[PDB]
Amino acid sequence: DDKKSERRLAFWLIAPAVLLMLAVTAYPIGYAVWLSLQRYNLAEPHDTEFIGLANYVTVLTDGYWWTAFAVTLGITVVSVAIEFALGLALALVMHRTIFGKGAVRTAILIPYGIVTVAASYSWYYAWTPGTGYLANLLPEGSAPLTDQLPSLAIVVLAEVWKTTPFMALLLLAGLALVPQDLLNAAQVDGAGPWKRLTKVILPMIKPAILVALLFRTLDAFRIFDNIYILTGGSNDTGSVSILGYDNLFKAFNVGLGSAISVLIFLSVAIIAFIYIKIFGAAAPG
Amino acid sequence: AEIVLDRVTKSYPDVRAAVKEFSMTIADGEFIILVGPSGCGKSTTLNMIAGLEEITSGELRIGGERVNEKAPKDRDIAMVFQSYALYPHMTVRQNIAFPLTLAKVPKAEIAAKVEETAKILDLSELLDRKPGQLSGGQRQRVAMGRAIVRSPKAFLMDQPLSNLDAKLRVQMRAEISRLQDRLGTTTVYVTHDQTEAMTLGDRVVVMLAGEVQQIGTPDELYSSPANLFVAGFIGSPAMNFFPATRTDVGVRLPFGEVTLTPHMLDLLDKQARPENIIVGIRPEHIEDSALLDGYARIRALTFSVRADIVESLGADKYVHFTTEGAGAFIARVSADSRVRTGEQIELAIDTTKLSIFDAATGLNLTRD
Amino acid sequence: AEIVLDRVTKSYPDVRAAVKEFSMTIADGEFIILVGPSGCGKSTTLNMIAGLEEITSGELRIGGERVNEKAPKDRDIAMVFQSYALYPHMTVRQNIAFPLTLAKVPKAEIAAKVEETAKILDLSELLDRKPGQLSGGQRQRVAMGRAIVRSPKAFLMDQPLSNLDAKLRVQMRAEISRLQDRLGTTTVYVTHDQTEAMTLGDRVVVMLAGEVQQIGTPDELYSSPANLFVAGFIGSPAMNFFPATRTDVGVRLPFGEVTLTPHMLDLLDKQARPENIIVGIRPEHIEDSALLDGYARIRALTFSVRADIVESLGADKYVHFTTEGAGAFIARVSADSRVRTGEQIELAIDTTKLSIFDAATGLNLTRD
Amino acid sequence: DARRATWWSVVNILVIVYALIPVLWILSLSLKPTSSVKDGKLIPTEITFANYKAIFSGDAFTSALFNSIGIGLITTIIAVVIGGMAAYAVARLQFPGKQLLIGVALLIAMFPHISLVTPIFNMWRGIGLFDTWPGLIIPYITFALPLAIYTLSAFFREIPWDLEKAAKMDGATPAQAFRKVIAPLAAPGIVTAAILVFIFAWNDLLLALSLTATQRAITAPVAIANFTGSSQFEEPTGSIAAGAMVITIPIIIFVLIFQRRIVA
Amino acid sequence: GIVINYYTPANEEATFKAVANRCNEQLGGRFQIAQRNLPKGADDQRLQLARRLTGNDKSLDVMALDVVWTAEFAEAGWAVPLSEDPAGLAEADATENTLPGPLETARWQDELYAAPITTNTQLLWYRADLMPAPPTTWDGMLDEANRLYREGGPSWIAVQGKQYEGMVVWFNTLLQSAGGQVLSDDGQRVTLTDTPEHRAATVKALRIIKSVATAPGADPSITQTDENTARLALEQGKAALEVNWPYVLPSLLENAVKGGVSFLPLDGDPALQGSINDVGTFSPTDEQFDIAFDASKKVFGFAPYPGVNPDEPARVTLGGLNLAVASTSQHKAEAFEAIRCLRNVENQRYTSIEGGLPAVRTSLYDDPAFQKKYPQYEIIRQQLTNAAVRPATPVYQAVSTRMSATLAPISDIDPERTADELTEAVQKAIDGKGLIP
Ligand SMILES: Nc1ncnc2c1ncn2[C@@H]1O[C@H](COP(=O)(O)OP(=O)(O)OP(=O)(O)O)[C@@H](O)[C@H]1O
Ligand SMILES: Nc1ncnc2c1ncn2[C@@H]1O[C@H](COP(=O)(O)OP(=O)(O)OP(=O)(O)O)[C@@H](O)[C@H]1O
Ligand SMILES: OC[C@H]1O[C@H](O[C@H]2O[C@H](CO)[C@@H](O)[C@H](O)[C@H]2O)[C@H](O)[C@@H](O)[C@@H]1O
Ligand SMILES: [Mg+2]
Ligand SMILES: [Mg+2]
Repeated sequence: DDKKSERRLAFWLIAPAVLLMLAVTAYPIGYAVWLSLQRYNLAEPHDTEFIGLANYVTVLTDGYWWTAFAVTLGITVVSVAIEFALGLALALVMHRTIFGKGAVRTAILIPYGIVTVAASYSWYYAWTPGTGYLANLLPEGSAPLTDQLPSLAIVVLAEVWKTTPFMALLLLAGLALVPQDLLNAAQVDGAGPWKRLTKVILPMIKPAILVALLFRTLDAFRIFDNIYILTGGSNDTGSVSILGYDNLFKAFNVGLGSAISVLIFLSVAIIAFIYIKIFGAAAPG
Repeated sequence: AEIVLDRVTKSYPDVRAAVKEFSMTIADGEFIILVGPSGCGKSTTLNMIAGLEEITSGELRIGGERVNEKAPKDRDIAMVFQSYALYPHMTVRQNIAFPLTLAKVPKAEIAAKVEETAKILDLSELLDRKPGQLSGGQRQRVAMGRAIVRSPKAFLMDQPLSNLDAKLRVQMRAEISRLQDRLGTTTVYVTHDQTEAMTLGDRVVVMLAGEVQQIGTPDELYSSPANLFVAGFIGSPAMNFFPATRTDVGVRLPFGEVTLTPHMLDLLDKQARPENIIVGIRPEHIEDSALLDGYARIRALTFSVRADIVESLGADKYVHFTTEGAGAFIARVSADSRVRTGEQIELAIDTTKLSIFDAATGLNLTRD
Repeated sequence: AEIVLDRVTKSYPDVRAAVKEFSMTIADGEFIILVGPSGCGKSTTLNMIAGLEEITSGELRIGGERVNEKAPKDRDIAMVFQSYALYPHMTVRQNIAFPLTLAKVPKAEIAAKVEETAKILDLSELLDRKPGQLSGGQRQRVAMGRAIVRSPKAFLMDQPLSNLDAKLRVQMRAEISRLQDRLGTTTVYVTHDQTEAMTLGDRVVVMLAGEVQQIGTPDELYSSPANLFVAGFIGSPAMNFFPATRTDVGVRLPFGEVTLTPHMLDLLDKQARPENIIVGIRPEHIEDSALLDGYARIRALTFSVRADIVESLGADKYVHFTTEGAGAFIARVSADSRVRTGEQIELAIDTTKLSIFDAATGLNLTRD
Repeated sequence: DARRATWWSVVNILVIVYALIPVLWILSLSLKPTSSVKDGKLIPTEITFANYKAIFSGDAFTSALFNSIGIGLITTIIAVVIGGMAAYAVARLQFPGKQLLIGVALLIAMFPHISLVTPIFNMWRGIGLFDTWPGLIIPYITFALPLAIYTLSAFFREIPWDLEKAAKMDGATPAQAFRKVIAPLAAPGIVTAAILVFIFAWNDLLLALSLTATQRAITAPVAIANFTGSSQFEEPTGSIAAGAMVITIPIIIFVLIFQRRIVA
Repeated sequence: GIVINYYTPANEEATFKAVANRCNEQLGGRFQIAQRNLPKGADDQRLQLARRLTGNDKSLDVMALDVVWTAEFAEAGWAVPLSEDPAGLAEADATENTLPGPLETARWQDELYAAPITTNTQLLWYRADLMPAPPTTWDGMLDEANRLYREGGPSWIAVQGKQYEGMVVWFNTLLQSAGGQVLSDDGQRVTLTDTPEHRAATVKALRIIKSVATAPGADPSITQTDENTARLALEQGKAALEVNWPYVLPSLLENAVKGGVSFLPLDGDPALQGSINDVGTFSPTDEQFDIAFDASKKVFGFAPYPGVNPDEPARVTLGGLNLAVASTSQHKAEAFEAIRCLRNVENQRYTSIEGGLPAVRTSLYDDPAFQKKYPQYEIIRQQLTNAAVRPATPVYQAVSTRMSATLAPISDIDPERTADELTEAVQKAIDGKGLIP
């Protein structure tokens, strides 16, 4: 029989992956959830007891969570929209361009291969006045890192330049699928250079752009480096990954810093659920 | 629109010319058939007309203006691809509608045109099924639907009926020839089946190794083949041929002498002499001597051959034989023929249907 | 190996059956041809015999044992696909070699088979180019090499010569027939072209809407079609059919009268009487009244009609006509025929070659 | 066509300029003497190489660079393979592609590392792989693997079906069909996964900073962060920039070779 | 063989590796000192210690704690108090020549939980060419800034304005010099507004911050300045005044010999040319250092930190490092013996002169070589004798974060409201409630 043999092959074939994911990650997830139910503090590990759901209501009722959450959500949707719209454009010029493609393919992927600390300091010194090369282009005394909307705009730029190559590369690799004769068949059926993109290119690459959009969005929600180094926790713009770190690494409140991790996991799970259920062409389909 | 091709070419590195010096004009509403061997450049020619292949040299004109550099959308022509390329992601109704939506027609009028042409292509209703569900003989119809609806400056079609059954071939051929005349639309159609060519064509064009060999009406081609290649290519079974020596009154063949008809003998007197010649005769112009009337028997020549094999088609038989000495064998004998296998039979020929060719050049002598 | 299908089915959820109770043994070395309309279970059957599609109910057997659950590699039957499937990264050379490399044969011996099979197909020189560079007839021809190389337990082929020019088909068919005889190897072949069925077939299978209609030699389907669909199915032009009324010695036609052969009339006495007769004759069995010599005038019967259109192909005239009254019309007539355009014609028929059918059942009553 | 050539020329210089100016700024922060690393000028003057020879004085950075090569390559080699097996399973086979497998694969990438790293520390305290390559490659692969399984599945699911029918008909065993039919057609997916996984490993921090402490396993992304300077509070900016201009070169050389494969 | 693992911050290794080598010779081979690196980030060193300490790591022996961590590591029982030492000697090498500020700084509930090894203090730095004398009070700094602003000179005051702990160090110094404090000495109560003197001190500290942030011609960036930007703001000559730690002097001289500063063009000096080594680091002869330093005293100078009240010395808040023995350690007597060795006067000298970290033992402030390296030594001695301290409490990291998040951005201060807001905010941290901001 085929089916009896194919499940038997399939269980060999997934074996190392499900083992390596489960055996390492099941205990850390289980412990990170279980610590959330209790008054655990890393400074007195013997002086701890079960607290029930109290670690969730005490974060969920707090304006510090909502201010940080609103900022991380607003940064997420605005950055991902720009990075996707730009991502298509960068993938197309990285595909179609006649002029020695290896030059663009390297020069457009090198930003992703810059270290996240050097990238964040590069932008931080770039925007301080009298010391950053593009800060001097502003009117006198501008100092845009000092207040809320301009510093948020600077971190969106510092995010878009560094991660639009992720989506541009998955878009390129997905776009290399599309059979040239179906493009020719659109072109001689009178499709313009944009009219074929919206009606032939995109709907054929739909299951590949889901991957780019999904892993990119689930990463964007947990921003940390580009908003801790550059303008570290100032004028209310702390993303929720900073809110988590500040309640764990530099406060030792393990019983709450784990709850502030479970709630971003849940909120990111709702975004993940919506993306797979609205696309339908997802991996298990 | 008129279409004019002037010395157009396509060529490739191993350079090798896939199409070479091709030159022709096509009148408004004219139905051209293109014919030849596989790999001779036919699709390559349609790709040059469509603009999907860049011309390596020569000139292309439409309606009196040059189009060499103009993109396929701007050329405003409709094509059926050899592969019948069909999208995924779009069920058959909207798969057919696609070019009309790019033309931005009113949505109701698009839908009405789709559900008309669904009947005229025998596709059943507009079906709402994705192409993955459809047979090869169904997919080629869906591909026809895209081309049928638009009303272009010209139709290009690469073997558009090839995957259909024998009834749907003749019935869709009726649907095509109706609509092409109804729209008065200039047409290039490509096929390996010369039996389509001889009924669809206002003219027919035949090509070998990237070069045209003859152009005409189907009756022009069949009555007057310009070379041994085209004389062998057209008709079914193919023309019978024999090497022979010219005679001052005719031609001395391996089986006897045929006196050449005086007017054509005067043309052979006007012509330059080859050192050898080939005759070509239709297998259906070979007959049983007993089935001729006297008024054919006074012109016909007669000879005898051993009936080795036969095969039948009801109205006719393909008597199979063979003879001593080198070539340059079938006779297509009438319904009343009494042949049996292994018999010695008394044959005759319509001596008026001898075409003659230069044996060194392969060029036909009989064509004017 | 024998193949046996037994009440097999395949059905697709809307459920719609594409094959309905199909049942046949196929002998060792037998050359079956499947034929039918578009989209009627052909390729679905080849996918069930290949094991590329699972049967929904009923059974399939090979070599005297059941195979429904067994792997395609357990069956080891060659297949040529409707799509002409090819590997686009590999060259033509390693495409054709691929089953030999899967079989782990020695490199020099594999290359000797590739040479011998390139020559055996008469395909080309050993081109070694990526398949995406090829013309249409070339792709289909290359897709034969995968199947023809490996000398399998059986061949399945789906429209294997469809894209090629006729000058290649007449060769390639002959090579397939030689090889199939030489290897003595069970074959299924599938085609739109019923002229292939009447030259390849050990048996031919005619199918409509997933249901088998007749099984037999080409001559048996041609001279004793079991029902009105298969009676309309093969030869050219299509068989000509009329409503008619029973007569005490034969038939009263809408335009004439025929005394029938007593044995055929006795079959019309063994069968129950329908309310009307349907009658059929092949266009090639219709003749001029001027064609009746002394022998023929005793066995024939006659009437007259206007030619509605006349058309010609050298070897035959297609004389279109229309009678008064309804059909259930073409005559195919000799190259000796002196009929002209639109002429009033006296007509003759062989009273032994007529066929008769039940108007309610559609069954051939002349069949035996 | 001179228009088509002009258009692609201006687009190419626009894209190269757009991408590289913030990298040219990092290079200028590397090359300026510390008297003028705060001067506000994009184009340097009075250039000095002193910042490179500062970070290269002693083996502490160069050993961290060698560690980053070893851990980076072994991560991409293994994670592409065990992600490849799993992806081919969910993409073509009948039953392993259960929505549960993609569900658990997402949960590994969906949950924050900030919580996970302390349970991971007290595991490697026990198992004994702490501050050594295996105890750092292992968590790397586990957190890389969701991207590899989900990406490669979304490419293997798209190789046309009659190529696999032809591989069955030509008698090939499924692993040989994967080797000679599937993987050569899916090569852009393979190469993309290898690049995305390598670049993920090549600049990770939260794990590497917690699971290392000595030259046996310290890696360039942390060895660039913990540089000394003239004070406890003064940022060593020219050393940070000089570190990035060294540590990016493998991330060029890897891409430059592999992008040759990405063509249709 | 016995080895003692001495854990210290990433940037200090070039000092403590050499001092550990010297001790590994001097101990007579009973045991050796092995130097270990923590991360560079201060709040990350805390976690790497806290993990090992919770994980019972037997390879953890002696730690260099930051000054403000003592109450945390003491309340956790991670630091063993010097009063538990097997020898009876660690508490006696502490005290007997140690500066009184740093000595008190280590204690929790008056027990010594650690032994001081390094200390540091802010000072006021000024352009001695632009004013006749340095200002002695924050109103005087505002006066000189306002004067220079009108006159068209440098108008910025360089300070620690950002939301980093330096803002708390500055605020706490103002609050302490105003005569208040953040907490009760037991850390159980928030005392900022419990009596009108404490409110008055608190609103005076807040009002001084508000004033220097908002004054005419202040730095537009002042909401985001730290030690790094404070230094360059004086080196580029945009500020006239700066408050900073003592590392600034050699950094200026190193910039001046490089020609980074326009008011002290020492790159033109033929004797100073070549005073920087192959890796661009200033390494002068005695005469090159004297030439550079003498030329700096023409134009640049240092002064005691300016007061909140007239003719009152400011109680400056300290920085430093404290040694402690880990309660996971397996060689406790030897670990206390290693600590007593690391604090000997010749290793304090090495730490000060070669290492650039100010001594904690009083006798070195009498050494002419120490007085050569640190010209300002008298002002340091004085300030270190009368020091303020950070509010040492187990929840300090929460208190400091929630307090810094209440002040910043410094332009939005309003003294009465912000004294209320801090009283409320710090009380939530002492109660242990809500998220840390
Ligand atoms: N994947 C599918 N989804 C839905 N229906 C299908 C599918 N495959 C086959 N069918 C059904 O089977 C019929 C086509 O049968 P089949 O594929 O055997 O045609 P075929 O033998 O290829 O005909 P031809 O060779 O003349 O094209 C259709 O009418 C369709 O309803
Ligand atoms: N893209 C290409 N690159 C290289 N050579 C090509 C390319 N396309 C076609 N050729 C070659 O040039 C010739 C052109 O033939 P063409 O593709 O027009 O086939 P065709 O004449 O239409 O016959 P068919 O109907 O079988 O396709 C072919 O024989 C082929 O070998
Ligand atoms: O979302 C922007 C950031 O994406 C990357 O970082 C994310 O993915 C890492 C995987 O290891 C995580 O550690 C990190 O927490 C995520 O933020 C990228 O590396 C960053 O440079 C981007 O700022
Ligand atoms: Mg073609
Ligand atoms: Mg088919």
